[PDB]
Amino acid sequence: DCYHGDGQSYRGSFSTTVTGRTCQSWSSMTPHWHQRTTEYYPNGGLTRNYCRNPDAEIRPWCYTMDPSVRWEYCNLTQCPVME
Repeated sequence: DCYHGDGQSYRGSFSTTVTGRTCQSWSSMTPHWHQRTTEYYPNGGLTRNYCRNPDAEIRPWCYTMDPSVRWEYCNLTQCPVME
């Protein structure tokens, strides 16, 4: 799977970080409390624990299930140019 540009439009199901950690559910406040929820980002597609870029980051990211690592970029690369 892959994303385009900075990934704001990414709506795939990838959920693993660049270090192999699993993404935290956007509706959960554990292990990390945050405000990136569907209520505050109704158009961000914050579903399950899927990698997303609801803000203005460089690529899709997610809070992680490791209490010691709050958030990380996901292990996704940009889609190649359509030939």
